[PDB]
Amino acid sequence: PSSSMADFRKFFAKAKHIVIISGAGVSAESGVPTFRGAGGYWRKWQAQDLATPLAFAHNPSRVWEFYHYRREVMGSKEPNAGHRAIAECETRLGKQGRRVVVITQVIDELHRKAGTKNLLEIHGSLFKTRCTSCGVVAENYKSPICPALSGKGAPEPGTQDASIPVEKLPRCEEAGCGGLLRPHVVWFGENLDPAILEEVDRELAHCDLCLVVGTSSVVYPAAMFAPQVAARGVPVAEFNTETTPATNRFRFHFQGPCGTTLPEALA
Amino acid sequence: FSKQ
Ligand SMILES: [Cl-]
Ligand SMILES: [Zn+2]
Repeated sequence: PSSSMADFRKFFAKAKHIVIISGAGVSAESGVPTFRGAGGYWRKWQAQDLATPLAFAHNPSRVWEFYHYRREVMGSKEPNAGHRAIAECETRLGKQGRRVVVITQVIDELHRKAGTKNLLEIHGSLFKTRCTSCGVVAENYKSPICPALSGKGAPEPGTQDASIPVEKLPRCEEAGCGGLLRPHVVWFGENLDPAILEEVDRELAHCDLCLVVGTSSVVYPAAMFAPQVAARGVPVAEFNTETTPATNRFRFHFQGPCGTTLPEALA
Repeated sequence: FSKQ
């Protein structure tokens, strides 16, 4: 994998449809707890525990406390240099007739916060709910999301479970349903939305340059988007603090934090 | 394709 910024810039200057795949490293560079590293524990657990169908079926109140806390911290976190570079590039290139699109693995909406408009959130969003009864999805930014979660979600180890009864957790406001809401967040072991994936496949087919930023390239099928693209002639360039299992299959690899290497790459 |  090449590490020449000059070569990538030559592809970039000539690229017309740029696909950027961003992972949890970009949010971590904003101080956003990922609960996947190195990236924070929530009282005893990480996202491999609470972000599962298992955790929600066993203790939906604990799963809601977890996500309520993450919603609440997003009011203190800001987009970093990588977000701004990615957003600014999209606007500058959009005026030149060139399209930049961000396929993100994260749910904290920091890309949208920076001004990115072409955003595909393959794993959902902290600020969208889904009804476990009728399936309707809704944006939701209310703090707290429901009254019984007010002041809840404290992340400190040894903090007592809210144990909120299911009827007082966020409920579907669609008339006639009142079903139990869950975060519109793809959990481990759930199938991604086929419509979003069809939109992703459409972007991967028409793009002529691909960037993979802040991704450990171990979460599927998100780690499969890039190799499917490189195998069409399209250059793939990785921006990550470390080498991932998919490094040897990329045209470029730029070691470093995304906030250091992306502003130079997207300039 | 399920989320690993
Ligand atoms: Cl709202
Ligand atoms: Zn409903």
